[PDB]
Amino acid sequence: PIVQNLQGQMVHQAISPRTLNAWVKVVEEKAFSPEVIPMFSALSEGATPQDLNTMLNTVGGHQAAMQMLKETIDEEAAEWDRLHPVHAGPIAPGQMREPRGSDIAGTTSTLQEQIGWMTHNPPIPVGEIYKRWIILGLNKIVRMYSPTSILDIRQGPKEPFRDYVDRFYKTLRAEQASQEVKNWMTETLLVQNANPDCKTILKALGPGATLEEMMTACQGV
Amino acid sequence: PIVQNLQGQMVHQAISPRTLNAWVKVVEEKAFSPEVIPMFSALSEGATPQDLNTMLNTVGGHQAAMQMLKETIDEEAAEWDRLHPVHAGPIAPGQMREPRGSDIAGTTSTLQEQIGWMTHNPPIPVGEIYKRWIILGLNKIVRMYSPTSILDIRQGPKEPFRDYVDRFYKTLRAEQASQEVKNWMTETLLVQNANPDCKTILKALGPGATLEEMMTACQGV
Amino acid sequence: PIVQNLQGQMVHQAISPRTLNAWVKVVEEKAFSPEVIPMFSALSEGATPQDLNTMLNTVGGHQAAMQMLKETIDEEAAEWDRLHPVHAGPIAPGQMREPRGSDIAGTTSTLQEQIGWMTHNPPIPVGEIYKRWIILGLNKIVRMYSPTSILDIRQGPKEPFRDYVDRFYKTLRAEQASQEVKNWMTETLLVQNANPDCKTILKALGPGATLEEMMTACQGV
Amino acid sequence: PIVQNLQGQMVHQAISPRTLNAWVKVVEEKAFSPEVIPMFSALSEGATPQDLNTMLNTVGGHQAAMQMLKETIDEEAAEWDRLHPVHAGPIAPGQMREPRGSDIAGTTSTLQEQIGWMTHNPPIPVGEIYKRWIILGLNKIVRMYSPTSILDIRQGPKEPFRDYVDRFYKTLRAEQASQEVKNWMTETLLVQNANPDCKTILKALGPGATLEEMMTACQGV
Amino acid sequence: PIVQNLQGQMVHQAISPRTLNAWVKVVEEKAFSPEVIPMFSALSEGATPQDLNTMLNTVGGHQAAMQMLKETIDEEAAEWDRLHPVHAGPIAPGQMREPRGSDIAGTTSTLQEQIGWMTHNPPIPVGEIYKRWIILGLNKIVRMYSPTSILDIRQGPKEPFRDYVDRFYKTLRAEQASQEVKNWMTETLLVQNANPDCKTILKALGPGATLEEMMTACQGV
Amino acid sequence: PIVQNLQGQMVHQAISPRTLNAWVKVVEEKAFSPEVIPMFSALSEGATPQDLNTMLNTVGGHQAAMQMLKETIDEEAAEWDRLHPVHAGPIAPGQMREPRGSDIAGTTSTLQEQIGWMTHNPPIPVGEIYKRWIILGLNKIVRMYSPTSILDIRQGPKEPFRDYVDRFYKTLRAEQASQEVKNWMTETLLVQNANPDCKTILKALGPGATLEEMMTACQGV
Ligand SMILES: Cc1[nH]c2ccccc2c1CC(=O)N[C@@H](Cc1ccccc1)C(=O)N(C)c1ccccc1
Ligand SMILES: Cc1[nH]c2ccccc2c1CC(=O)N[C@@H](Cc1ccccc1)C(=O)N(C)c1ccccc1
Ligand SMILES: Cc1[nH]c2ccccc2c1CC(=O)N[C@@H](Cc1ccccc1)C(=O)N(C)c1ccccc1
Ligand SMILES: Cc1[nH]c2ccccc2c1CC(=O)N[C@@H](Cc1ccccc1)C(=O)N(C)c1ccccc1
Ligand SMILES: Cc1[nH]c2ccccc2c1CC(=O)N[C@@H](Cc1ccccc1)C(=O)N(C)c1ccccc1
Ligand SMILES: Cc1[nH]c2ccccc2c1CC(=O)N[C@@H](Cc1ccccc1)C(=O)N(C)c1ccccc1
Repeated sequence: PIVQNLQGQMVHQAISPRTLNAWVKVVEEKAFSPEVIPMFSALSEGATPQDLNTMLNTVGGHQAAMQMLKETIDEEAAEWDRLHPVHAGPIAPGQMREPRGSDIAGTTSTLQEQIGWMTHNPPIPVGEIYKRWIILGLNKIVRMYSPTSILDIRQGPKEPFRDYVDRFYKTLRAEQASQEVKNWMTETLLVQNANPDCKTILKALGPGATLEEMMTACQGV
Repeated sequence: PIVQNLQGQMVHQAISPRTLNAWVKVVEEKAFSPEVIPMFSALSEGATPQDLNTMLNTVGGHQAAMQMLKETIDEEAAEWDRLHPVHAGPIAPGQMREPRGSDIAGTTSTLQEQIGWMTHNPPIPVGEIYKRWIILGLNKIVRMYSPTSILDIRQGPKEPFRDYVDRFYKTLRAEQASQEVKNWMTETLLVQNANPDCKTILKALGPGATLEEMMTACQGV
Repeated sequence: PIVQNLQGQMVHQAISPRTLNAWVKVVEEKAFSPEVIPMFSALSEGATPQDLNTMLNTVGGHQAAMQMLKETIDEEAAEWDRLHPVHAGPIAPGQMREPRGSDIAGTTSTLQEQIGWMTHNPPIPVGEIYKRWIILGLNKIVRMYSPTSILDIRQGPKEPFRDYVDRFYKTLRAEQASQEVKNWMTETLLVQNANPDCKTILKALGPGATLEEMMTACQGV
Repeated sequence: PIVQNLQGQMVHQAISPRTLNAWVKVVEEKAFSPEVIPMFSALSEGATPQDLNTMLNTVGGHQAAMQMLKETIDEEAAEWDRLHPVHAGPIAPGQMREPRGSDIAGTTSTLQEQIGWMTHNPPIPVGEIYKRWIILGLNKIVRMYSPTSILDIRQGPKEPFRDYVDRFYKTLRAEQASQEVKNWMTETLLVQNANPDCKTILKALGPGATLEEMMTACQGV
Repeated sequence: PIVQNLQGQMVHQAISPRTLNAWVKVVEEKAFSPEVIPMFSALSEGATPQDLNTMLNTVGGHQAAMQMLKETIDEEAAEWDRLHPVHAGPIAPGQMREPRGSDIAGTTSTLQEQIGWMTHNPPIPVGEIYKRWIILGLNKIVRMYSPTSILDIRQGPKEPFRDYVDRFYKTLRAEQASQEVKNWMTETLLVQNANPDCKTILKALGPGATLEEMMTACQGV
Repeated sequence: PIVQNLQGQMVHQAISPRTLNAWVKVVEEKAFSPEVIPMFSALSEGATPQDLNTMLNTVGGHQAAMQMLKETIDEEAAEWDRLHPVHAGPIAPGQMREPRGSDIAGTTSTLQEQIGWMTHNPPIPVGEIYKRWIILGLNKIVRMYSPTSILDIRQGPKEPFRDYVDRFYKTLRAEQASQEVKNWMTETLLVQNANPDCKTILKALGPGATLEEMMTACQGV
């Protein structure tokens, strides 16, 4: 991450061992379950692209995912370059160059250049921009390693409603969908794919009911 | 959370890895037992809505609960909007907008906007307001995942009184009730649902006795 | 707890995750053995009543005890109110009210009010006053969950003296007694309830002997 | 590592116990898998050559590797000496000497000399230079303890594509290759060495496809 | 422990949870082996008598020892009182009283009084004085729970010399003895109680030999 | 260790619980393997002789070693005294005495005296001098508890070369030898004591080959 030093200057903070071990443990234990993302985001708050790279490099295994991640990073780095053309020429002495997509991703930029941009007034938030891309890739990975689709989730004959909902929202959390699509999957699927005895009750509760109500209503069978 | 920096400015504090791992462990180990709430409250002291969101996002599983939580958040966000109408128009340059319910819940607001409100003089405590709502939802969850009601708690024939009381107060802690309702459940149920041998003794101690006294009095059988 | 900020002002310190997890572990592992009290006292040093409440709320189980604890808190809160009558009227604008027993216990007081009192010049140490009450209740709990009395502790025929003493002082630590009563239990019981072979020796050492001496003297049989 | 003290002066920071234990655990658990490198780099940020030496010295076992490491360090130290000839003579009183390769590697230099160079204006970044060499050696070790070559990686008849890719990129991460060579191994091998059923599909997707697409396309068989 | 605050004043530092848990673990795991003492001393550096009391109170079990500890504390507190008579009278308003033995042991003194003495110019180091007494008691305990005497340590027929020495110095570390007595036990016992084959060799090495030499000399049989 | 306080003065830093527990764990788990030394050195950076003593005192067991350690300390303390004669006389009021060997080892010196010397301008680095001696003893211990000599290390008929080298360098790390002696053991033994099939190959590589090359060359059999 980054802080201002004793005096005026602005210095890099080494990522702690705890922050590191935590990120590695998350991944060993949770693979690419959705909750990994928040965790990465949390553990990376204030990060430079180096740091972010570091963090990603500390994962062993999941290299298929990691390659998808790079391709997503790449995809975005191109789009950045296209929206912000740079001017290759005489870079005015000790004066800051404009970052390219590769400079944001850390491949063509130093830590010192990175800090430089991040603490500029006004700042170029290269860490956050790189972070946004990384999370994009992380979503994709999450979808890809979701073993089931929302359409394959039906309540079991003898499955309490609470657990169907659990499985449904869990599955739903791991989908490619805008918010509007998830909403739609909910409105269409949740009641439809409930089992017969509970489905009848819920049809009767009508479309304005809360989940608390739905669960209450299917409690007794 | 939030602190004032080296100099005048007011900066975000990343939630630590310990605070994170602790919240995740709590939930893996305790599901939605009542004590989870304090723990969440403690681990979240000083939090911005982002942070709170982060914390909630780091839980995998319990997605039925988490959906109830959102609906409760939503319910409250509406009520806020209704009690505080905002004026959509020209937001005066670099000047702070009034938060909506969605801005409090973090969905339509940035961290920078959030800090802004939290450290304003006089402040809009958006973290505490969002926290209050989240705890509301957390109570509801707690009730919903309580597998037994206070009325189903009777002392076993051969159950020491100490343990009946344990089960009764534990059950009672997980109920929807104002303080006045819990009091009432106590005054009506605790002695009534004690087993015969202990019940006689307690009727004889009379209604002003403490629990220490009650336990003392049923010690010997 | 509480500290003075960067500048002049006096701010709340969130109780750490370590302090929290430690208190929870203590109780899971030790129930209400005497040593729990020091531990609570240590983990709570500098605490506001909120914090103390937090800590107590984080224990799941032991709810019979916790109810005794509240009754003891209540008992004390009444006594406080009786010794310090407050004047209900126009609370002079932004000026500090006198705390009631409920304000000390945290039920009718905010954190901000609490800090206010704790850092007043001269201060009202509401945390320490609430702490003293809580420890009182904690003693009572300790006595109540002590499964044996000092009078039931006799040295086994083939029990080395060292271990009898261990059991005796352990039992003695968990009693309701002033210091003078414990002293008395010692002077009357320890030698009397030793087994015959060791008892004879100790009668011969006479009443001024130390425990080191007593143990030395019963070493050889 | 290094920080500026209370006042003007610039002082050494002891490497923490956590940073140490973490590095030792990494190696016990992961031997010389690629991810070890980032970890070492992370745990060593800001390090003086002493510290780096310390860290390396704390590994027991892997002494064949460690000897390769020294030889690589040595190789580099020579190259440094050759590119930067020093002038042996009267070292001007309390004035800084130019570092040799051995002074960078820590063998002929003190901590005080090391700090001196690192915080000079303009600085001689001896820690980073030594770090770069150490990582070079660490790469070599990584290659040497890679038990399989990229050419020996073929998808199993009944191996989902996802896992072949995993094994391929993992193997590829542990190779001696410029970026251009890895690219080349990819373009030549990945599709070629896929199993027949998946290979046909991928030939049909054509050379511009992403891995996400490739995995999508071989999903269904 | 104790530190000077933000501004001029001198404030108490709560003993950390780590320092606490560490002391409790030491004792659960090591009982009263000699090394416990250093550990206690280390964990208690800078402590007030409250803190020290706290630490001692956090041990459950070993109550026979703990009672010996109090008697030793008591013994010393008396001796202090006798060497430093106090003058009971009008304690000059807000002016510091002279500590008694009970004030040093914490029983008749507050934390505020304790800090007061510890940071006085010139200081009364009540923590160190109480610490010295506590360690005295701790030595005694150590001796008392040493199950074997230095005279009972003979090298086994087939016991390598290294291990005899280990057992001998370990036993010797747990004895009541001035330095001069330990020296004497060494000079008299170590060689004498070695087994015949090794004893002959050592007699021949003569009285100026080091242990390194002794071990070298008995290596080969 | 040591730091300058809030204001001008220079104060002792208690060794942390983590630094302590870490040193104890190292030794329980690793006995006197070579890597223990770095670890001790790392964990002790900035230490006063008290602290160092503390650390050594916290090890239980290994008392034969610890006695060798003292003798080595003693040996060195004598040599110091002989090279720096002190003048016993009127020690000029509140003025610093010259340290003896016993004052460096901590036996005749206080912490306050120790800090005094360490922070003097110009300083007497008593911690580093004592540390150097302790490490000397630690080397000796390491040699003594090395169960095998470099001459007894031959490659197994069916032992990959990598593992022979591992065993050889590991053994070599635990020897009494100047750098020049180790070099010599290498040049003479490593190839000579390799097994026949690998030995022939290595003779053919010639004396300038690296270990990387040697391992490469014996890879294939
Ligand atoms: C955890 C989760 N499950 C989902 C299933 C489908 C789609 C999204 C999700 C999410 C992420 C998810 O939406 N998380 C919430 C935070 C949150 C988590 C858990 C309970 C309540 C609030 C979030 O990030 N935001 C901004 C948010 C905050 C309030 C209301 C709605 C959204
Ligand atoms: C822990 C608990 N069990 C209950 C059962 C029924 C209703 C509520 C509860 C509670 C929460 C509960 O009431 N917790 C207490 C704190 C507390 C916890 C444990 C012992 C003593 C004090 C609390 O939050 N407040 C403000 C409080 C403080 C003093 C007296 C009464 C209330
Ligand atoms: C630990 C313990 N066991 C008891 C048995 C009967 C009554 C009380 C106790 C106690 C608490 C107990 O008395 N603890 C001691 C601290 C202590 C603990 C252990 C050894 C020495 C000193 C204490 O709090 N104080 C103020 C104290 C200090 C010195 C002398 C006497 C009392
Ligand atoms: C982790 C990994 N696997 C490889 C296989 C072949 C070659 C190299 C590697 C690497 C290291 C690897 O390339 N790591 C990445 C960081 C990274 C790791 C994981 C996912 C995305 C980005 C890196 O260090 N840099 C500078 C980088 C950043 C963005 C794009 C490309 C490279
Ligand atoms: C650890 C130990 N074992 C003993 C056996 C008999 C008597 C005493 C002991 C001790 C304590 C013991 O003497 N510990 C040493 C520290 C120490 C520990 C281990 C190795 C070297 C130095 C100590 O405290 N001091 C002041 C000391 C320092 C140098 C030389 C001699 C004494
Ligand atoms: C770890 C080790 N194994 C040995 C075997 C024989 C003799 C010595 C050793 C050592 C200690 C050893 O030499 N450690 C190295 C640090 C080190 C450790 C591991 C790999 C590379 C560099 C060291 O302390 N120094 C000053 C050093 C630094 C660079 C080159 C040569 C020496």
